[PDB]
Amino acid sequence: EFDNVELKDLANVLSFGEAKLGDNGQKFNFLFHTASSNVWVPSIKCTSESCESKNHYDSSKSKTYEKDDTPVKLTSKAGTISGIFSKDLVTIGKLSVPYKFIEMTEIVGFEPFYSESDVDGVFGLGWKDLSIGSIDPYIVELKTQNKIEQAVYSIYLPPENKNKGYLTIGGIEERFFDGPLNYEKLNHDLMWQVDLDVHFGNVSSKKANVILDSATSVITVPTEFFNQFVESASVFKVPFLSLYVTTCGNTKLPTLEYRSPNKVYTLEPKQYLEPLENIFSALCMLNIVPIDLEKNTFVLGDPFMRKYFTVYDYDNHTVGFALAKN
Amino acid sequence: EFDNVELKDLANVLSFGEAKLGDNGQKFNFLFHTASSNVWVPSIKCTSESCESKNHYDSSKSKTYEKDDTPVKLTSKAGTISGIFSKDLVTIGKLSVPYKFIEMTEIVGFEPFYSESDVDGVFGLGWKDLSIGSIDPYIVELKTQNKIEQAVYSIYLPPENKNKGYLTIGGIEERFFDGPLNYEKLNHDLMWQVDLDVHFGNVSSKKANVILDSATSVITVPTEFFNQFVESASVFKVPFLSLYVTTCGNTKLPTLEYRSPNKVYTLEPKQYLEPLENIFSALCMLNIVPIDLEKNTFVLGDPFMRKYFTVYDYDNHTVGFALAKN
Ligand SMILES: Cc1cccc(C)c1OCC(=O)N[C@@H](Cc1ccccc1)[C@H](O)C(=O)N1CSC(C)(C)[C@H]1C(=O)N[C@H]1c2ccccc2C[C@H]1O
Ligand SMILES: Cc1cccc(C)c1OCC(=O)N[C@@H](Cc1ccccc1)[C@H](O)C(=O)N1CSC(C)(C)[C@H]1C(=O)N[C@H]1c2ccccc2C[C@H]1O
Repeated sequence: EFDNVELKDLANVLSFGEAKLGDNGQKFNFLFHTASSNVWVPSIKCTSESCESKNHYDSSKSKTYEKDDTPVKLTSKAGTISGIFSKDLVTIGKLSVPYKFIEMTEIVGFEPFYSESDVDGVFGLGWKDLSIGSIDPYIVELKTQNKIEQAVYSIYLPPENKNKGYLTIGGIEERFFDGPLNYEKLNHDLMWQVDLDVHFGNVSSKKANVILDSATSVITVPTEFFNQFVESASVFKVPFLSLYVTTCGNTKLPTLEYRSPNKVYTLEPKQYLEPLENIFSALCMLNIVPIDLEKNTFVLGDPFMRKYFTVYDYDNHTVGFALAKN
Repeated sequence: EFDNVELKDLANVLSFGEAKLGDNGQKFNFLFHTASSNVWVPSIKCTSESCESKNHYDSSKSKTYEKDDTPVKLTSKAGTISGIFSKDLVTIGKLSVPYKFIEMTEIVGFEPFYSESDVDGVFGLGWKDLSIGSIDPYIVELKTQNKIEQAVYSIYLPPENKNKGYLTIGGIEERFFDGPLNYEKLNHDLMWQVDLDVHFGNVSSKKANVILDSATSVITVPTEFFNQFVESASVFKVPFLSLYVTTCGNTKLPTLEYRSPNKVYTLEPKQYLEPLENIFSALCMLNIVPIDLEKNTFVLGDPFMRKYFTVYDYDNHTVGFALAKN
């Protein structure tokens, strides 16, 4: 069949899994991130309080380590992180190829996400042009090395939450989905991003840049677009910190439509609302958030990926969509 | 009368206010923090993305600047921040005295709190032994310079939320409170901290170290203590991110008792629960959080300070409590 990796759930984002580095197979907990293109791991030299309880990579204990040592210093407001490049075996299931990754020397910030969960680093699965160092993506490298037949991968997330998810490499596994598998052309080879027309209420946006992101637990929508949606949709702002809140059985809330020239992709209130209560419960949390990334940009996260099984095809520069089984 | 400063509300913590540095009176938004003992401000040399939209301090533009230049580098997992000491005029209302503060050269992390709100830095109002540099507290310096009669200050927070609060320096303003003003001995001259016996349900902790902290929007309780409290109190854990949730009219939840050898300080469910709904609302958010600071340590934040007007007396090493008016 095809190679798997169980996706474990953490802060309501379902895309953490295990991969292994080195000839001695050091394990690491990773965020598999379709919206970035490098793999990051804590080095043994990392003297940051944050690295202290994570897994480290020791180049001196793997026979297949190749020195690189190009420095890197990624810095946002959120935190700073710096280290060096190394080449070694990177392994998922039966799949192994020398890959260049970043040994993290110093990491500050990204709290509390980082130190509190048990993720060690992130494993990007985006496009070459989005990487530091301009490095062919792992799956693409797997293909070049005649280890898999197609540079393709899929993410399955269970319609019924509680369960585990799967990242599959090198083929489409028929068991995960129902009906036909629709493809859409990428508008850029950066992130996995596609042109769609998006209608919410009577509020709509044509030729929107919509991005598939596993690291997101939520549905993203431009600020202007979100305000129109909520205004006269009987959704209520309240909080200490955002939300927002509505009735679970609210027959006012619309279906979310993402239309391509072939197929329309829909999200029912049932799939973008979250139960707040255990005693009750008529009361629900709206999984749609106002976020401005880039002129006209929507993010599809877990809520969407939990309905739709998604196929990421490096060979054809397309994204596949199907209704998820189980 | 006595010198004021309006407390502005930000992320449901009500203790942001304005003070001025230099002879040219450069304004800054400050977190007035009773649990720390330095004043921090963004320098003009700060090249961090985070400083970009804050107010800066320019020593070259104030006639009363005195060079110091002792370096500082405070570093947690949360973020890193580094700068140098300067002496200049620090002004709140009619009150002005040369004070040593920290010009921040570099600041990474503390996201998203910092860059998203409009606070520039923090103005500590704790005890000497808690500072970097071992520097007499601002109000204590104000006294030494014969600018105020007692090194004392008070924090008033409106019972009814929406309104503004006040930090008052050098006297007790009778209008803010009702009834008698009770004093408690500090157990240490570090933070404003006091020995009390704390009873929640039948769950209780004797000779607890309880800390007054304005920067906290919440009531803090040791983990073991919190678990006992919630177990069989019909409070429910649910979330993406904590909470917890209960009925607003829940006649099970106990009164919170903080007893000293003279006076018992109480918190009713009404004062430690927060409405989640606007349509409805029977449904409430519990403002008490499990946090382990130090063996037997409780934090009293806004929910408590909104009932009790609090006096901070440097001269007598005491904390005053009274039922807040208005
Ligand atoms: C943390 C880290 C460790 C090792 C190595 C790297 C590169 C790391 O990333 C630092 C960084 O610059 N991350 C970028 C994303 C990025 C990574 C790599 C290259 C380019 C960009 C961004 O600032 C960021 O944190 N984002 C962007 S969107 C997002 C809200 C999903 C979030 C995220 O990653 N995670 C979210 C999440 C996921 C699960 C649970 C909770 C949360 C909260 C939130 O933080
Ligand atoms: C932020 C900053 C800017 C400039 C300069 C300085 C010194 C700054 O302080 C960073 C720091 O080391 N803060 C220390 C306190 C401190 C300050 C100075 C010297 C020594 C210790 C502490 O660990 C801390 O962040 N705490 C203690 S408990 C807490 C969770 C309330 C939190 C806090 O402050 N704020 C919370 C809050 C409040 C409102 C809204 C959101 C949030 C999230 C959370 O961060």
